[PDB]
Parts: sequence; C-alpha cells; structure tokens
Amino acid sequence: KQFAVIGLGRFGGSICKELHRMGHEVLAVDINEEKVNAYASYATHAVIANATEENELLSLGIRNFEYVIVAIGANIQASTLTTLLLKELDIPNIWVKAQNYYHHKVLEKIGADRIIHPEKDMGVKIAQSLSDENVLNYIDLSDEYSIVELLATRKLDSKSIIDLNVRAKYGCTILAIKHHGDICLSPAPEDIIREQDCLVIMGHKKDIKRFENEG
Amino acid sequence: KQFAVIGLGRFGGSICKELHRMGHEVLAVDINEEKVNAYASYATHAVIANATEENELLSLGIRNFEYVIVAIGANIQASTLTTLLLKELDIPNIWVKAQNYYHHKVLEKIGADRIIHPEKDMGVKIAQSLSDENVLNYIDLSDEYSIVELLATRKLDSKSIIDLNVRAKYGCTILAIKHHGDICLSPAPEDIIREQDCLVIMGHKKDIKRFENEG
Amino acid sequence: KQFAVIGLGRFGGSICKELHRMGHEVLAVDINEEKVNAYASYATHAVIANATEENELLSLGIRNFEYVIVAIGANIQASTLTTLLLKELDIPNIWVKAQNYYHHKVLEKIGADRIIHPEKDMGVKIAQSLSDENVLNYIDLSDEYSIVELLATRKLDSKSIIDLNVRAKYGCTILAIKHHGDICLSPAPEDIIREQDCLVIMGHKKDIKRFENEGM
Amino acid sequence: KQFAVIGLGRFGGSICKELHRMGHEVLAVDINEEKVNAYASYATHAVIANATEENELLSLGIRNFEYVIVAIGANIQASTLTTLLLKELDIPNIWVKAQNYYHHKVLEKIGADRIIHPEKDMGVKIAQSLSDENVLNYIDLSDEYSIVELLATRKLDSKSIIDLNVRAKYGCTILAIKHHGDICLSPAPEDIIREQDCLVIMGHKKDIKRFENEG
Ligand SMILES: Nc1ncnc2c1ncn2[C@@H]1O[C@H](COP(=O)(O)OP(=O)(O)OP(=O)(O)O)[C@@H](O)[C@H]1O
Ligand SMILES: Nc1ncnc2c1ncn2[C@@H]1O[C@H](COP(=O)(O)OP(=O)(O)OP(=O)(O)O)[C@@H](O)[C@H]1O
Ligand SMILES: Nc1ncnc2c1ncn2[C@@H]1O[C@H](COP(=O)(O)OP(=O)(O)OP(=O)(O)O)[C@@H](O)[C@H]1O
Ligand SMILES: Nc1ncnc2c1ncn2[C@@H]1O[C@H](COP(=O)(O)OP(=O)(O)OP(=O)(O)O)[C@@H](O)[C@H]1O
Ligand code: NA
Ligand code: NA
Repeated sequence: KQFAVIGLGRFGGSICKELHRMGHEVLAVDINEEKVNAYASYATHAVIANATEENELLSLGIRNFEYVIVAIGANIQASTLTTLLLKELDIPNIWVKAQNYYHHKVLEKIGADRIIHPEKDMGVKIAQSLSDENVLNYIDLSDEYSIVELLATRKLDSKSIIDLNVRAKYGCTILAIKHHGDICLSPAPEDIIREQDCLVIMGHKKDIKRFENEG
Repeated sequence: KQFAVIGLGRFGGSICKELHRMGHEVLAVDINEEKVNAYASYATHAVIANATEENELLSLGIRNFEYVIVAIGANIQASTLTTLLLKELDIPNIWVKAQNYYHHKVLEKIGADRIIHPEKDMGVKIAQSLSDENVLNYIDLSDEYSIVELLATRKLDSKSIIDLNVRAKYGCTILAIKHHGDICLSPAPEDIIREQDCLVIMGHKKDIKRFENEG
Repeated sequence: KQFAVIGLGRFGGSICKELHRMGHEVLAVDINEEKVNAYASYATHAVIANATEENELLSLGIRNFEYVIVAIGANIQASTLTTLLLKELDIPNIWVKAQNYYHHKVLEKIGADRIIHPEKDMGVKIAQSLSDENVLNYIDLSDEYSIVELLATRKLDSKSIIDLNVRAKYGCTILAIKHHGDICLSPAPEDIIREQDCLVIMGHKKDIKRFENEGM
Repeated sequence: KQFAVIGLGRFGGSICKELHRMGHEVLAVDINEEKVNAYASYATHAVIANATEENELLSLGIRNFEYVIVAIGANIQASTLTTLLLKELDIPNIWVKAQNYYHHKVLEKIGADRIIHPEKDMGVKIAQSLSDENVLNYIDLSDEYSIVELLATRKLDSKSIIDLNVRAKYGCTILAIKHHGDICLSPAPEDIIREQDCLVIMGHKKDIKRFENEG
C-alpha cells in the first residue's frame, strides 16, 4: 500500500505521522515550503508542489498510489480541482476533507470515494460529553444502538454486577471495566464496581440514558 | 447546564448546533460578523465580541456559564489570552481547542481543564482505516485492548459463530452484527455471517489483527 | 558569561550594544534581515532565525548560553512560544520583555525568571518628573523610602548645609552635591549651596516632598 | 498643572495612568479608537484625534496645557510634525519620545525641550544587571560616581559594618540596608549583615566594582 497525502495541515499532518509510524510509504504534498520541511522527516517522500496543476501532479508519480488523501478543507477551489485531476487520472481511492455542506455536495458530484468532516464529527462527539458528563467515549453502532464507555459514580461504588439489573430492566449489557488500569473483558457475575473508573456498556440509545439517570 | 462556545468555526460551529439540538442554552461568541449571523438561529444567544478583552467578556455574563469552550485553534495568541481571562474569572470548566504540541503545553500551564485536538485525533483514526480496509470504526479502551467494528469479507460468508474459534484461538469476543440494517446485541451460537456487513468484535489489539489476517 | 538576545528592537538592540561595549559574547537573533545586518557589527554573532522553531533554535547552540533575553514585546504569540522552548531546553536564566498585564501573567505561568516592562517603568519615572520639576532622577529603595536627586532652586542659593535643618525637622540626609561638574561625596557641615545643580537627598517619600514644598 | 499625552502606547499609557493616580488633569490623545476607549477611564479627558492636523489640535484646547508629551516613537513623520505644531503654538514644555539617533537630532532642531529614550535607557540599565548579578538597581550621579543597591552574598553573612573597610580601603560609603523588609537609613557601626538582602552603597564607579570582586 502506497499512500499520498495532499495538504499538510493539522488533519493532513496527523495522517502522515500516523501512517509513517505504522511503516507505510507516504508521499507528503504541500504548497507551503515550511510545511514540507517540517514533515520531511515524518514522510517517506515530501515534495513542494501545487496539486491543482496536472503537470506538477504527474511529476510526482501520483498514478502509482492506490490511496490519495486530499486534506484541504479551507480552500474549496483547491480541493475540488485537485480531486477532479485525480478522478481523471483513475485513482482507485480518493478521500477528501470537506469544509461545509455545500463542499460535501460538490465532491460527491465529481466522484469522491469518501468525504471526511474531521471538525464536525469531533464537535458532535464533544457535545455529547458536554451534555452528559458521565460518558467518556462512545461509538454509534447504528442510529438507535451504541457502545458507551461510562464513568462510575459514587452510588455505584461497592456494587456487584448481579446487583445492577441492567440485563433485565434496562436491557443493557456490561462489556468491560477498567479497574484502575486493569481491564477485564466480559466480566462474570459478580464483580465489585469501584470508584470513578471506565465502565463500558452496550444497549439501546434511550436505554443507556435511563441507566445513567436512575442506576 | 449553560454552555458558552467562543469561536464559531468548523469545530466550534458543530458544538453550537449539536448542543442546541439537544435543548441546551448555548452562547455563541465570535469576532466575525458573518459567523455570528449564520449561527444566530443555531444558538440561544449570539454575540459579536472579542474574547481577549476582559471588558467585553464581562459584558456577556460569562461568569454564569459552567462550561466555556474556546474553539480557537489557529490563533495561539487569541486562544491563550482568552483562557487566561476565564481562569482568572473562576470558570469551573474550560475546554480549549489546540493547534500543535507547543500550544498544548501553554494551555496546560495556564490552567486548561481539557485540551482537544480535533484534527489530530481524526487523522489517527482515519489512518487506521487507510492502513486496514477491514476496519470501519474503533474505540481504544486502553493501549492494548480495543473494540473494532469490522467489515465482513467473502470468506466469512455463510459462516456460523461457533465455526469461528475467536474465543478459543484468537481470544476475542464477537459483540454485535449489523445484518443489513438489523442489529443483534450479543449474538448467541450460532448465527450465520452474511456478506459485507458491520461485525463488532472485542479483544486485544494484536489479537484482532491476527483474526483479520487469518480468519 | 555568554548572552543571547532574541529580537533586535529598540530595547533588544540596546542590550546588544551595551553588552558588546563591556566585552561580552553576545548572540543577536532576529527574524528580520535588515535588523541583523545593522547589528552584525554590534554583536559577536548575528543570525537570521525564527525563535519559535525548535529546529532553528537548536542550530544556534542556544543550550550553551546562561542568559537568554527574549526582547519581543509586541508579538505575544512569538514571545510566549520562544520562552516555552527555552524553558523546555533548560535555560538557567530567561529574561522576557512583556507588553501588558495579561502578557506578564502568561510568562509567569510558563516559567519566566524575570519579566521586564521597559516602557511602563520609564513612564512612571517620567511622570514623577512631570508632576514635580524639582526632581531629576530617583531610585525607590522601598515603598516608603527613596533617594531623590533634586534640583537646587533660587531660595537655596548661598545657603549652608547646617542652615538647612533636613536632619532634625524633615528627617532627611543630604548625600551628594554636583557643584557645576564637581561632585562631593558625603558633604560635611557646612557647604554652600549654589545655583541650579544636582542635590542628592535621602529620606522618607513623604518627608522629601515636605522639603521640596517648604525648604526648596 | 495640566498635562496632555499624545499617543497611548506602552510608554504613553503608563504616563496617563500614573499622572491620573496622583490626581492631575490629563488629556489623552490617540488616533486609534480602541486605545482611547481603553484609557477613557484612566484619563480626565480622552479624545480620538490626529495630532498632525492643526485644526484638530486647536479643537482640543491644546494651548491651555503647560506640559505636552508626544509619546510616538515608531512614526518619525507623525512625531516630528506633531512637535512642530506645538512649537508653533508656543507650548512651554514639549517632551518627545524618540526612536533612534537620527530621530533625536530632528527633534533637537525643531525645538524639543526634552527627548526621552525609554527602551534605550532601560536596555543599558538591564545590561548592567546582566553583566553583574550582584547589582539590583543603580543611579548615575555622574560619569564616575553612582549609588548602587547591591545584593548581599554568602561571604558577607554575619559580618559587621566596622569589619568591612569600605570607608578606608575602597573609599565607599554604606547608605542603607533592607533587612528582610526592614529598612535602616544611615546605619551606625556596627550592624550585622544578613543574607541576600539589598545593600545600598555609594562610591566611585571603579571603586564599587573592586568591592564586589574582593569584599
Ligand atoms: N493547491 C495546494 N496544493 C498543495 N497543498 C496545498 C494547496 N493549497 C493548500 N495546501 C496546503 O494544505 C494544507 C491544509 O490547507 P488549509 O490550511 O487551507 O486547510 P484546513 O482545513 O485549515 O486544514 P487543517 O484543519 O488540517 O489544519 C496547508 O499546509 C496548505 O499550505
Ligand atoms: N479573539 C477572538 N475572539 C473570538 N472569536 C475569535 C477570535 N479569534 C478568532 N475567532 C474566531 O474563532 C473561529 C475559529 O478560529 P480559527 O478559524 O482561527 O481557527 P481554526 O482552528 O482554523 O478553526 P476550525 O474550528 O475551523 O478548525 C473563527 O470563526 C474566528 O473568526
Ligand atoms: N519569532 C521571532 N523570533 C525572533 N525575533 C522576532 C520574532 N518575532 C519578532 N521578532 C523581532 O523581535 C524584534 C522586537 O519585536 P517587536 O518589534 O514586535 O517588539 P516591540 O515591543 O515593538 O519592540 P521594541 O519596543 O524593543 O522596539 C523585532 O525586530 C522583530 O522583528
Ligand atoms: N498621528 C497620531 N496622532 C495621535 N496618536 C497617534 C498618531 N499616530 C499614532 N498614534 C498612536 O500613538 C500610540 C503610540 O504609537 P506607536 O505604537 O506607533 O509607537 P511605539 O513607540 O511603538 O509605542 P510604545 O509606547 O508602545 O513603545 C499608538 O497608540 C498609536 O495609535
Ligand atoms: Na481545522
Ligand atoms: Na516600544
């Protein structure tokens, strides 16, 4: 797998550093000279080039990369013209960072394989923690079911799993407990619930909220 | 709970729209006139003000908000001076959006309760999907254990749960199956695994990778 | 002693010229090309570099300097990020030029050994001379005692030291008299006070003001 | 005494706040709207005006002020044109903040009563403390004699005044000792010298340096 990242920003630079850490060949492309020099050591190859030019894009050997990431989310003209050239160049996978709803629709028309909203997806996840301080991190399996890593309160201290009727009343399944750095996968009845540690639970979205308010 | 969001960007504007959707009193503060007019309908109160000024900050009644979110991640001078005033004004919870590693350290010194890297955290999560196309969304319970929502391949088609020795060999637990829009929580042996649907699994980080390569 | 001065402004450039005059090894760092060329002859080593970058800061050998002066007082982002790198690099002495009260508090949190307000300290000293024209230069020993270099008026002309009851009534001690270029340290009774020359006095802050209004 | 300060900068704003604290009528003049609003409460009268215009300068009643301070030290054209109008308007006392050596000479030609270099005078005083850490604050009585407020070292601990032969050998007079917040004016023999407190001394410039190195 050969990866090309166009645009070394906060989002683009994180992909280059993470993929290079895992041991992948990453091409870092940016129009700014200072950005390329900073990420020269964090990428296999770093080039100062303009992605809106077809002649400069063909000089990079961009046709040899299966995955090309266009991490430009503040210049719609630069982002949409870059993916038009890549779609014309028959790139199998083009992942684009969008800015707003209208930028999402333009990329969908010109053939974006995946469109990413980094700030919008984090803003929704952060606001869920702001509304309810009991949650720490959640993953939406569907629109009605999710896995929520809850935080143990004072009333749940010194309580066994069998004492909590999550399975019968709330219809939720306890998944894991992070006992002060110790992690137990699929706890068996019964385990004592300690102080403010991570409590992983699984259930319906409305059913978990009932457990937070009541249990 | 009263929330104040300073800076209506891509990350700041997502928090205002999400918290207002859930039914919370949100104060939207931005120095740009066009940003405030766009988010006037998506916030309880929208004010055009400079957060670096103490006189303007006290005119907003900012001492009445438990949670203040400083979503400025491109101006270090504006972000650090804003949180210094809020820390001096005894705000119980200050959440700041950072830019880089050095911006993270300055906010930690001047008393930031939580520091958020929206683009950096998404860039790591996106790069995990780029490296392995089988994964769709994952949550890190710890540094060695995670819950990964996998994608079913062709070799797993028409296969029962008892056929897959994830519990014995790989030491991983199957959590949920998204059967073409139908979601089954904690499947019982045995369930037939269909085509390319979401397969939620739980196990050690190295153990899940063995299941992806072999199973 | 090796000194590094970051930012060649009106305040930063004065430190480079004064330390080089006394015979010290001074490193002059500035982001502006014209500033470095002007102070190239007034510093041991002058480099065009950005102090907010760790890679550029390590290329200067900045870990070999005991005293680093960050004389940036108009860019808070550049000033605070520079001192964060120096504090991370274990610089024994970091002296920072601040802009306002809020800039002073940020530098105190991130570990500034000394914070300097050049314009604010001069503005207070100048305003003391504006309010009272009799004073010329003063040093605050404490919040209630100071040494004030006064200016002799017409009523103090042809007056002896013993005639002035500064020691008994005002409780102030006359320290030195600059008699037209001639300086007398610790004058003995009695010395004739001439025309408008420098009269150094020492006493309580409220006691000196009584001498200016009544005696002077 | 009526004071007018033209230019509300770091140096100009300090004069307005100090003179208003002492109870003087201060006129604050600045071309920037935000500067005038900030110093409106710290001055008797604050006006947004351009000092280079004679019509605007006469609208302030500037002929009624004995002392006018032109605290502009980054715009030579604005600083020199302002003092030309004031000299033409017969202001008894004009104090100007200069920028460099060439700005000092222009103001001297066009009739500046006093020219001030705030950053240059502080830079010399700071560099004296940088070269010798024993000094704290000094005042130059002349080019060869000065009063230096020294810092007591470890070798001067538990030492009497009569033990130190400053009067005979070094020819210097000890003026005051700040004994941990207690200040003694003109100490009499003998007083014990404690740890790192302020030691005020008076003598020749070369004679004090000998005391620092030897005594
Ligand atoms: N035409 C272009 N070709 C290559 N790189 C470009 C081009 N235009 C912009 N870039 C670079 O892409 C990077 C990211 O762009 P930009 O800062 O506009 O987006 P962003 O949405 O603010 O980014 P992030 O949120 O990741 O910080 C920058 O380093 C910029 O220099
Ligand atoms: N001092 C300030 N007070 C209030 N709002 C400000 C201030 N400075 C900037 N803003 C606003 O905050 C918002 C976010 O800041 P900015 O665009 O600089 O950061 P960013 O990290 O690029 O944003 P994003 O959330 O889009 O990633 C912008 O709408 C900007 O106008
Ligand atoms: N990041 C930086 N690294 C090094 N030098 C810098 C940096 N940013 C600015 N400088 C330089 O530092 C010098 C002083 O900064 P600046 O002029 O902004 O402050 P100031 O308070 O107006 O200065 P002064 O009152 O001493 O004239 C300038 O010559 C400027 O070019
Ligand atoms: N023509 C003018 N009339 C009145 N005020 C002016 C004029 N031009 C500039 N000013 C103001 O004078 C003030 C000081 O000027 P400036 O900031 O350029 O000088 P400086 O030497 O850098 O300042 P500082 O006193 O902070 O060292 C500023 O607030 C500026 O807006
Ligand atoms: Na962004
Ligand atoms: Na200045």
